Amino acid sequence: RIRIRLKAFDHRLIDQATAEIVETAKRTGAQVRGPIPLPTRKERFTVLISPHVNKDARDQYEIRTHLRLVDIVEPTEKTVDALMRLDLAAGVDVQISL
Amino acid sequence: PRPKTLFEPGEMVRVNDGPFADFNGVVEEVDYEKSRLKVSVSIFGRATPVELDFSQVEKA
Amino acid sequence: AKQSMKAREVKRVALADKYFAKRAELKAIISDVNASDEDRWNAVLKLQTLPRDSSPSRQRNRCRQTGRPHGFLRKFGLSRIKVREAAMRGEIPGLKKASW
Amino acid sequence: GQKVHPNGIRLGIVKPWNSTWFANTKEFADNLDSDFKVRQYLTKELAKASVSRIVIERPAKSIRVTIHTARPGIVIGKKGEDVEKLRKVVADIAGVPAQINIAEVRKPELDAKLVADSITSQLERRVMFRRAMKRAVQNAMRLGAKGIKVEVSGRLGGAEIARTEWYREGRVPLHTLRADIDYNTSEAHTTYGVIGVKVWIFKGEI
RNA sequence: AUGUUUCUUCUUUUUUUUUUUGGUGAGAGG
RNA sequence: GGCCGGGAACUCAAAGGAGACUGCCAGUGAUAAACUGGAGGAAGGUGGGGAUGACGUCAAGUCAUCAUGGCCCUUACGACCAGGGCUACACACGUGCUACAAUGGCGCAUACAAAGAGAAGCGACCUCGCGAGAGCAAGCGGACCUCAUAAAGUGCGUCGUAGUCCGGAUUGGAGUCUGCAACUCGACUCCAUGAAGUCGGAAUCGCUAGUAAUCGUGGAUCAGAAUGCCACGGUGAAUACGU
RNA sequence: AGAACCUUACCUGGUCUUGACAUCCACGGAAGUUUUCAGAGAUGAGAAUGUGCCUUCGGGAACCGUGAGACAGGUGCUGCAU
Repeated sequence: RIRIRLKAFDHRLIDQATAEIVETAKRTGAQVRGPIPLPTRKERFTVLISPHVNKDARDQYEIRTHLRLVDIVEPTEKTVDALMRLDLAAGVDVQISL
Repeated sequence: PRPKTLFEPGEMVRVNDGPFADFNGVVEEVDYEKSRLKVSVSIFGRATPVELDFSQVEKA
Repeated sequence: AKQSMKAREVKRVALADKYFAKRAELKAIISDVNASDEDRWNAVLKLQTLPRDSSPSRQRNRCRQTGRPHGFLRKFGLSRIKVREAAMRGEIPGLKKASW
Repeated sequence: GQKVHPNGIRLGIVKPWNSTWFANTKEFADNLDSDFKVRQYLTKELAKASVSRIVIERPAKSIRVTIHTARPGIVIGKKGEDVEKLRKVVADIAGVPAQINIAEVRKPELDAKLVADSITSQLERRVMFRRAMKRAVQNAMRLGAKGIKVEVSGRLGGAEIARTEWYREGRVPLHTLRADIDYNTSEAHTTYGVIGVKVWIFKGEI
């Protein structure tokens, strides 16, 4: 029920960053409704690489913003106690959805 | 009595229940029909948007 | 661009946050299905009492790094030549070559 | 009109970024420009300190600044004395609390930026580049680098035309994505215009 | 078939770190 | 009504691996490399596409992104404001769009996408409105909500080779929203109008497959303003004797 | 990657110059906010009201005006000085 929505850039980091909150929630609640995939936005950009004419030369840039869900099922009064102020992975913006 | 909980969008609130107790935040969204306030707590920097009841949090 | 041009923008920033979006009720409610007599004439004309350069439509769009007029990108908030040198320097968190 | 940036295209497999955080679309420009002034003022504050790269990690409502230098003492000042002066003003620039942190590199003859600004200090004090850029090459060949190419361009030597010269020693596989390459740029302002320097340093695998 | 003139040089010397288990009450020995 | 219990194989989703390496067979080839078929296989000779662009060439382009040696102005070539111009018009060229119709146009009924965008932002629903839109206002700071009810396709009716139910430029009138502001100089809409043009001379361009062609959608830019540019998916060819 | 104004670097014309914008120094004035307006607007003439912090209260920081200047500024020329 209690959703936890993850947001990051480094997809090779978020699977361990969600694993860092899996282990923080496993030893407390013992029931977590999985690391759901949650599709990622691919914000596409294109830029004139020249500082002038020849609008044929361009470079394409994108940012895959990856999402996850943790979704703590039961609100036993020790699970969230081990979550608030006890997280990590600087650069991975986290959020609850409840 | 101490029952202050009314918070509109952008209004700061106070949490005194659950692990989010002793923390303040703002209510980005409100739900009078569901009797729930959408406020996030600055936990480890990142805002932690969580739903708290009017009695679960106090108006700031 | 010009140091003269970048100064006009922040001056027109100071008009867009003091007068407009705050004294914007001059057209929001009073220039509608309300009293459509010549009191509604006082709605459109008092909007002219505020300066012309105060509207958010007047604040064009300029880069923040160098202030180039054209080739702007809203996401990065800065000019197209400046988003690329910072892409190759490794400044925007996540821009790699889109080679899909 | 060729040769796209080495530090540009490796940023998903070899080398990390220099600003690692996530901010949404409303505050993406606000986060980015604040990074630009903490890179401008700090390099301005620590020009002589031989700083190569700066890492900016914001976990939201905070900023972890990392400074990679070959001169640790000058960066930290006297046991952190200059850092607290920065702490008052780095937090004043980005408008957010700043946890200043310091890293280091042991071999400045293998870090691209440290090789490049060295020739910048050389060529702005009126020295011959031919044995100044040769100096940097023979430095890295015996310091553990598998290969290094150094390029200088401009109207060097006081000449009328822009004589350009490049020189390498060892492997520099620019195309190979498996090949790590340390590359950075620096420019020198003499009275003979601007002389830009570019240097590539190859190390190895994933 | 045709496409003006004149019209572009090299040094070889240059380079410091490094951090300044207390109180109270009683008894006893000299 | 996947709407509700419920299910975890499936589509899908997001991570990590398996997999295609001339690895196996046969002929050919100097017991070479390798080539031409066959087998198994989702895929086979770099599977398809993309990024990636060697020293140098034009002493190519940019001093107008920015940086910068000179050179020069500094009651100025610097600066501030209102209005105009960049859109002006005998004429030629470049690049596109709409068409010249019958595998076509108009009306009715109905099928099938992908990808992307969204907070002083996208906007259901209901309601006034022929229409552009307006009022009240769900939800959604987002696989859930919305933009957003795809187009040819098909089934049928129907016009009948005509400058005409083709084409719709231009022109008059009445209005819609954005914005201080639509006159010079926005887009759009309703009613009216109805041009040239009836497949294009010398010459020239693109393309070898999910390509050409054709159809519709989305996006960045953006107060507003695409037929352009950048992306997406639907439909789906011909020919390659050969140097 | 989109000129109605802005953009805009151009023209007609109205104005201003240690200045549209920055560092430094001198003295006054907090800053701010509301209103009448000269005029096309700029700028200028004003009229109310407010006069916050540090107290080294004989002054700093935040900030506006006035004065002297050292300067600032240039989408001005040279891409064959770079």
